[PDB]
Amino acid sequence: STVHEILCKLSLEGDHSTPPSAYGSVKAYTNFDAERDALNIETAIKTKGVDEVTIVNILTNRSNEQRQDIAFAYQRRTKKELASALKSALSGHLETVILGLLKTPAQYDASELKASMKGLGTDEDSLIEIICSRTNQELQEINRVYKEMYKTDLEKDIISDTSGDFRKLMVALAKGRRAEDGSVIDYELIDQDARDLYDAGVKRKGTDVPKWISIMTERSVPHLQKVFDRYKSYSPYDMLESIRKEVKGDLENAFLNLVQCIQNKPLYFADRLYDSMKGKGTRDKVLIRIMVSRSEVDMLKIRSEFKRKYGKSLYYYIQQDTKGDYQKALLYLCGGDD
Amino acid sequence: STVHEILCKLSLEGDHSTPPSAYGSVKAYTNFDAERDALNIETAIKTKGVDEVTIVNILTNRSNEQRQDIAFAYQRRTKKELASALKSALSGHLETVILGLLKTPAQYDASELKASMKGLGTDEDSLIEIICSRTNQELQEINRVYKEMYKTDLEKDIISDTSGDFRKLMVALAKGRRAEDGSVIDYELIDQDARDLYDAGVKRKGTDVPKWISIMTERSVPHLQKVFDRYKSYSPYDMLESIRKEVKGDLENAFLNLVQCIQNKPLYFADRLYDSMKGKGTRDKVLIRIMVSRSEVDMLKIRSEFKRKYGKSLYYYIQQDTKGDYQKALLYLCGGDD
Amino acid sequence: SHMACPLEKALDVMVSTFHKYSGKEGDKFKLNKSELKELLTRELPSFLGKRTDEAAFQKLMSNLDSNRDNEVDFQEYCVFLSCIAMMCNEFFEGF
Amino acid sequence: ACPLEKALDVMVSTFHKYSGKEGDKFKLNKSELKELLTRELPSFLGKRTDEAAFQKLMSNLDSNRDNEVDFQEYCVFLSCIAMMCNEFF
Ligand SMILES: [Ca+2]
Ligand SMILES: [Ca+2]
Ligand SMILES: [Ca+2]
Ligand SMILES: [Ca+2]
Ligand SMILES: [Ca+2]
Ligand SMILES: [Ca+2]
Ligand SMILES: [Ca+2]
Ligand SMILES: [Ca+2]
Ligand SMILES: [Ca+2]
Ligand SMILES: [Ca+2]
Ligand SMILES: [Ca+2]
Ligand SMILES: [Ca+2]
Ligand SMILES: [Ca+2]
Ligand SMILES: [Ca+2]
Repeated sequence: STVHEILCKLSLEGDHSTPPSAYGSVKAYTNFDAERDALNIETAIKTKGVDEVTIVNILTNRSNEQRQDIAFAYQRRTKKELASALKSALSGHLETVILGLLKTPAQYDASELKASMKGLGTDEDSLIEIICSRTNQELQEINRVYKEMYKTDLEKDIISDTSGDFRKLMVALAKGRRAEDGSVIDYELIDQDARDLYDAGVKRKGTDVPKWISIMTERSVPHLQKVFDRYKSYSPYDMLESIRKEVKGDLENAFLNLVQCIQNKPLYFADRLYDSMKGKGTRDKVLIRIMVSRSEVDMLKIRSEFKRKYGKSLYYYIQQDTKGDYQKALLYLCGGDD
Repeated sequence: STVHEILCKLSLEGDHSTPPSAYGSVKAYTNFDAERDALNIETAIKTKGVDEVTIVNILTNRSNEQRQDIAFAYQRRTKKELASALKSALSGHLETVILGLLKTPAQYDASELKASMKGLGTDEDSLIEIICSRTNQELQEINRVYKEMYKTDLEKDIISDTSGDFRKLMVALAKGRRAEDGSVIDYELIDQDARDLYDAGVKRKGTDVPKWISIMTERSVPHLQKVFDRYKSYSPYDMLESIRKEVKGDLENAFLNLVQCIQNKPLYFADRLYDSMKGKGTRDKVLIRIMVSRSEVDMLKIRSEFKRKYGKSLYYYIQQDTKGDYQKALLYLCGGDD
Repeated sequence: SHMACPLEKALDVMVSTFHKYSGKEGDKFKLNKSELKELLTRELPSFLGKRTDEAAFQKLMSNLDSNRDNEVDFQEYCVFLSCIAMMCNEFFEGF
Repeated sequence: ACPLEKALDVMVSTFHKYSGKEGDKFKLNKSELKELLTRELPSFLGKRTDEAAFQKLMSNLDSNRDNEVDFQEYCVFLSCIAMMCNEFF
């Protein structure tokens, strides 16, 4: 009945973004007030020595949308972009986390991809993680937003910074045009895809990589889960082992990541987190990116898988590997113990 | 979707892309002119060195009530009284002119009266001018306003500064209860009044001032005119000469002014202006007061009599005896050349 | 998104103010002379001069009534507000 | 002051808040209008702005065809918004 309301109803198109995930660790704050949060954050920033505690407490306990509202209110109050203010006020890994949290999921993924390809030294691990784990919708929005942010198609940058079948696979996946989940189980096609995967790889000298690429990028995820299960009937090694035997380097890394994402994405992210912390120091880039990007998607399942496999909680490992306000932020994004 | 609806609305509106037809009426009803005038005056004031030219051009070319509107708008916009601002910004005679113009006729007359009665001394010339020249209506409004502007009645302050039959005359006149014009001539009362006025002064060794005051304050103006013309049949001297021979001083001056007004008020003001500019320098007080007080009353008649008697226009003498924006203001009040 | 933006609230006020007075007498969706004068005198006194000529008000009413039905609907009310704002902008621009 | 007066004041000042950033200080170019909408009516264009539709809007708001939006055209725009919202009474 108000102008804001009218314009909102009219603006909502037909698509309401998408329904929220019940498996995210970060939920929408119930008693949300964007102005109060913007004000408190401003006062925390302008406090001598900077009050990181308050900034973390607020931002890690608001949904991404709510963070956008906070950013808007903050710009309206101070005539300064919140991301810039926090960039100048913060440092180290905490800065990376907060700045990551301030971006929309598409903006965040786009800038992580760009960063992975920026400079002659390409970061294949990050590129692979993002391109192999994102769904059709997520990738459509990523292609769009990447194009808006950097004035270049994501695909062209991928092509510029990759080569061979690794390039072909990355480009194929990035298109985000995987077949959607059908209502019928295509048993015949499951069997035929299993046979084709076997024939293209372990059964022959060398590898028919384009066959693998076609099957593993075009078929729906449930179909491919069944295909990988049927594949074990034909091959003495499962899909992952077969990949390890057939290919190497970037291509192998990409296929392993992809098959993991298809079989069990939460487990995939749990293993990546473990890898980021298990050894000397921390792979902070990966840790942070995963804690930020999965915080409202499947962090609860990631935590479940992690605790099940490694025996201690994700919370525990973060707690042992990081310190200070940075640690506190990551633990907030974790959601809790176990 | 909002854009769609907006476009439909725009098509409904058309590209009528000139100042809308109702704009004029809106400006008229809201008194846009007074607001513009106010803003221009404020700009002229705040201008370094003060732009007196614009102040004069505007204020001396607006009617009194229009000046009241401009003052109202100025006070509403600036949160400062226009009279005070112009008081600070102006000086010399131009200040007294502009400040004089800002008052309503009754307020101006009252302030001039209090000014004439201010101090240990008294400007009985100004007092005589106002009291003898103003009509009954004007005098009643002057009383009512004077009683509000200051703590006391006009008559009270009058009888506190004058004395004797001069006081009696000034009070009688200031009463403003003169008999109104009559449809009947009443020739008998005319002859009796004239002959009484003769028997009261010239024929007598002394002079009967009370009878003079009574007759010349109670009777109506046309009746008194015919009485004064009938007086020329009994006395070898006209009324003015008879006054000049029967009484001296302030009473004489008062009687002369009164008879002059009664016989021909515009000619009275014309002669008074001529006297104000006649000799060395200028009687600026008188000139300013007359030009301000009569600008919207009988200025055309004053100019007519002035031109008729002195050969050249009031405009000419004003131009010759005054210079600068002061002169411009006076000439503007004059209304043009003759 | 609570706390609507300034311009959104301004539009809200503009819309509601019309129905505040049009919903008093006669047509619930139109303003007559009396209702319009109430709206003007009460909701915009800062735009009224020291005095008000009734004839100028009648000419105003006649100019706002574009389709000639002796009343002012929301559209004509909008062109009125537009005129007011344009006066304000005249005072803003030069000065 | 009165609510409608403050509303009008917001209307007037908001225009000049964005009109004076680039080029003609008394007119809104495309980017200036876009910014005004983004900051003052965020739900108008929505999360993702249809550039084609926005160009149509800019084009139709530009009655005198000088590729920019002056104050009168801006008034027509706001009037259209108000009428649209009024239709859902
Ligand atoms: Ca600190
Ligand atoms: Ca920093
Ligand atoms: Ca590169
Ligand atoms: Ca092989
Ligand atoms: Ca470690
Ligand atoms: Ca000067
Ligand atoms: Ca002074
Ligand atoms: Ca005295
Ligand atoms: Ca005698
Ligand atoms: Ca002289
Ligand atoms: Ca009505
Ligand atoms: Ca109408
Ligand atoms: Ca501009
Ligand atoms: Ca234009």
